[PDB]
This record gives sequence, structure tokens and C-alpha cells, in this order.
Amino acid sequence: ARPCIPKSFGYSSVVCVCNATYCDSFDPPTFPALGTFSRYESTRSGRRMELSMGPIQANHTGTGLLLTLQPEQKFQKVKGFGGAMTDAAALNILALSPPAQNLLLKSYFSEEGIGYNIIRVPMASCDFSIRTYTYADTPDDFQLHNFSLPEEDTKLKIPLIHRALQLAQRPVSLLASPWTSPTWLKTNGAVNGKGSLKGQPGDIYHQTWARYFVKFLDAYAEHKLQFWAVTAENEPSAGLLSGYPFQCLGFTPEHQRDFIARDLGPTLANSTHHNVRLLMLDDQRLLLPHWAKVVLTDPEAAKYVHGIAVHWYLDPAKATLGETHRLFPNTMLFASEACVGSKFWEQSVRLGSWDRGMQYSHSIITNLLYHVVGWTDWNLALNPEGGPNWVRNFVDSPIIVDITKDTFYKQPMFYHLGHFSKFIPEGSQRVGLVASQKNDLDAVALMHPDGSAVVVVLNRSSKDVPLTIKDPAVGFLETISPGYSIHTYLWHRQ
Ligand SMILES: *[C@@H]1O[C@H](CO)[C@@H](O[C@@H]2O[C@H](CO)[C@@H](O)[C@H](O)[C@H]2NC(C)=O)[C@H](O)[C@H]1NC(C)=O
Ligand SMILES: *[C@@H]1[C@H](O)[C@@H](O)[C@H](O)[C@@H](CO)[C@H]1NC(=O)CCCC
Ligand SMILES: *[C@@H]1O[C@H](CO)[C@@H](O)[C@H](O)[C@H]1NC(C)=O
Ligand SMILES: *[C@@H]1O[C@H](CO)[C@@H](O)[C@H](O)[C@H]1NC(C)=O
Repeated sequence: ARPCIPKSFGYSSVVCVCNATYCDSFDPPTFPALGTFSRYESTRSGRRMELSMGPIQANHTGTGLLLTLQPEQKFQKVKGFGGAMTDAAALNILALSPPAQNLLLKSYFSEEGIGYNIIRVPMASCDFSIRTYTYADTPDDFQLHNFSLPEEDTKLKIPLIHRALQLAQRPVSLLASPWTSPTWLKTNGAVNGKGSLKGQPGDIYHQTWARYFVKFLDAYAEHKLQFWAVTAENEPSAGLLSGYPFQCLGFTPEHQRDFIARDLGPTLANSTHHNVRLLMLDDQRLLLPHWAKVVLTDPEAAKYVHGIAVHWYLDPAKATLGETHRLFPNTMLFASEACVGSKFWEQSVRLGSWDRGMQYSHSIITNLLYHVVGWTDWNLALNPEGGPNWVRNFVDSPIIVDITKDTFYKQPMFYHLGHFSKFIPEGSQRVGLVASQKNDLDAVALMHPDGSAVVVVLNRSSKDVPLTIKDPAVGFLETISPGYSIHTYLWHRQ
């Protein structure tokens, strides 16, 4: 284990400084002995996923907050956690020296880091690109004879994805999402602005666009990368707005329904990539449950849709995620994009912001309490400006690269995400956790495939909160949630 080298940039907490020869890392994972629990702690005062162990007590008395595990109350199974390999992310990582690159990828993907098992891959360019390109920019190439991957894929994204997968012990799932089609498939003839596919679902424009998905998967497969899932479109509601400033492709819910039923569903199903899952929406949860009702009440669309992808930017959970699970319980919910830097009076990048850390962990807990099976960050890494970004739509990122110093900074967001991603493997099942009294804490409980327990407790208040966790199988965990802390608790149940 190597500890955090802390540095202040004058905000509420510290970043952890990494370079070619040093980065903070964990010892290999270990399980706590029966009758004991593991605790990982991070605090605004500067602790970073510090390991301690305590006893599970047979007895408890007190008028103090009790959280009772309900292990027979079973909810969703977890797909996983990760982030986006954008052009911006890959360019920033590959601008470091090779040893610094390896420590950055280990921080995310190694069991000595926080065990990411999802990578979202943009299909061609997005705002976090230094140019606009698609894979098929030759006008009216309906046969896609000039489809090809540019250097952004072959020299940046694909080589970094191979290295990430080599470092991970857990199987990693790839998720692909397009922002725009070629401009000659669009009513407005531009990568951005208000515009949808030309013509009507079933026609040559819609079939060419579906075949573009298959050509993408074929080209990644030639580079020995297979996808878990694709989204029908990134933020389809964006291409309905006049002057939308970056790459988009408009779909109404009806157009998405008909595209999936007539074109994308059948084209994928008849391909060698038929096992790739299709996720719908990939947009703000404020569009639910209306979007899910329009798409999934059509059986010709619903038979092709594995899940609903949601974005965390503009966020009420029960009315959107809850109602959607109730209508469509067998269609998984998955958080496919989250970020901060939206605050008009704050910088895009706030090095050492504890507030932005708490925003991530709060969002993940809310998501897990409303059926969401996975949580996917945006850019894996940005520069101190929050770029590059060709429209200056700069945002924050858990890792900030300083190319002039061959240095990268691990933000509180990195550790807040780690409290979940490191300790909740694929197949973990959320279970019940009931509080004995109204409290200011956020908490969630899950059970590992092997039967062991994990609880995360976030305290976004300034006040220390004493609490006990009861598991009827083993007894009582007596602990304290310090103000501006996050804890992960792990224990074997037999
Ligand atoms: C990379 O970061 C490490 C750790 O912060 C730097 O190593 C420290 O160097 C200082 C020299 O001022 C020593 O006093 C410390 O003992 C070192 N710590 C450790 C753990 O070795 C290292 O110098 C940095 N590399 C570069 C190129 O700046
Ligand atoms: C999600 C977008 O797909 C991504 O391209 C953006 O970079 C990121 C930050 O703006 C996210 N944006 C949103 O969720 C809403 C954008 C409205 C202008
Ligand atoms: C389109 O494809 C043809 C045939 O392979 C090729 O000769 C031409 O250079 C391509 N045009 C591009 C890449 O702009
Ligand atoms: C479905 O796939 C088969 C075999 O690859 C192909 O011959 C056929 O043309 C496809 N179906 C249609 C209607 O194109």
C-alpha cells in the first residue's frame, strides 16, 4: 500500500498527487475474519479509503440510530461501475509518460485501485473531442464502403481499452453510444443543431444508420474488443432543440420506438453481434416514465430492448426510476452518464472539492435505492481546464492530468466512486436496510454473490453520528459516521 500524497488548491479538501514513480494504491484485497468487520473511511479532513477492523458484538443497548439489515428483502443485481474513454480522456492519459499512464490505469482498473468493470466508448466524435468526424463522412455512402475507424480509435481509445482490460482481474463490460450520425443521414446536414434521421423508420436512411452500428462492432471486433451493450442514441432529446451546440441526433420517443422495431433491433439480431444488449433512452430521467411507456408498450420494439439508460445532470427519483421499474420490472435501469461543473459561479474543475465528491456518492445511493443496476462516470480524465472540448463545454473529472508536470490528481470524486466500485462486484444484490429513527445519513446495503455483506454510509452533515448496524445472522457493528465522511463496511455472514 502507498498512501495519498495530499495537495491543497485552496478548496474544501485535498487531491492525491501521482506521477511517473508514485501513486497511492491498496494492498491486495483480504476478507475480515468471521465475528469482525472491515471499515474503509474517507473524510474531508483528508483520510482516503483508510482500512480499519472492529468486532461484531453479540448484544446492543441504547437510544441511538440503528440500521437493521433485511437480508430476505432482495432488490436489483448490480452490473457494475466505470467511466467514459472519450477522445479527451485518451489524449490526456497518453500525454503522460508511459509509467504515469500505467499508474493512472491501475488506479481505476486494478484490484490495487477501485476495480472499475465498465467502459463507455463513444461511437465517433462528441463534445469531448478536438474535431468533428463520424466513421462515414463520404456523402451518400449508403453501402458504407468508406466506413473506417480514425486514429482517435486505433491510436488512443482502443490501445488504452486493451491496457485497462489487461490490468483488471474482474471481467470489464464495454458500452457504446453515438452522439451523431453522418451529416448526409440527417435532415439539417450538420453534426449539431436540431435534426433527426431523414425519411421514415424502415427506409434506406434508417437501415444505413442501423448497419453503421454493425460496422462499428465489426471494426472493434477486428481489434479483439467485444461489446456488452450499445445505446440507441446519446441524449436523443438534444437533437430536438434549435441551436444545440454539439454532436446530436434527435429522436422523439415514437421515432426511437419505430427505429428500434423496424431497423436497429432486426439489424443487430441478424448480425454476428446478436448477443450485444440494446439500451434505450440514454437521457435525463425527467423523460421517464413517458419514454419507457411509448417504447416498451410496443412488443415489436420491447423484444429488442434489454434496458433503460439514464443520465445524471438534471435531477425526483420515485416518480421517474420507481414508477418505471413498477411498469417494466424485467427491464433493467442503468446510469450511463454523470458529471459536475454545471454551477454557473464555480470553475469547471475545482481541485479537491469535497462537495463534488458527496454529489457522486449521494447520486449512486439514490440510484441503488431506486432499482439502478450500474453507474457510469463521464470522462475518465480531463486537463485542469476540464478539456479538451471543441465547444468549451468544460466539466470536472475524478482524475485531472497536468501534462507539463507529468502529474495527475485524484479528486474526492475518485474516492467517493471507489467506496462503491471497489466493494460491490458484478452480481451483488441490494437488500433492505431500515433505520430506527429519522437521521441525516445516506446508506445502502448489498450482498456479494458469495453471501458477504457491504454497507456504504455517507454523512453530508458537519455533525458526527453514532450508529449501530444490526445483521441478525452475526450481531451488531458499533461505529461512528464522522461529519463529511463516507464509510464502506464489509463482513462475512458465515
Ligand atoms: C513523484 O512524487 C513523489 C512522492 O510525492 C516524489 O517523491 C518524494 O520526493 C521528495 C523530494 O523532495 C522526497 O523528500 C520524498 O521522500 C519523496 N517521497 C517518496 C515516497 O519517495 C517524487 O520526487 C515525484 N517525482 C517527481 C518527478 O517529481
Ligand atoms: C452528457 C452528454 O452526453 C455529454 O456530451 C456532456 O459532455 C455532458 C456534460 O454536458 C452531459 N450533458 C448533459 O447531461 C446535459 C447537457 C445539456 C446542455
Ligand atoms: C473512399 O474509398 C475509396 C475506395 O477504397 C478510396 O480510394 C478513397 O480514398 C476513399 N475516400 C476517402 C477516405 O476520403
Ligand atoms: C439475414 O442474414 C442472412 C445470413 O447472413 C442474410 O443472407 C440475409 O440477407 C439477412 N436477411 C435479410 C432480409 O437481409
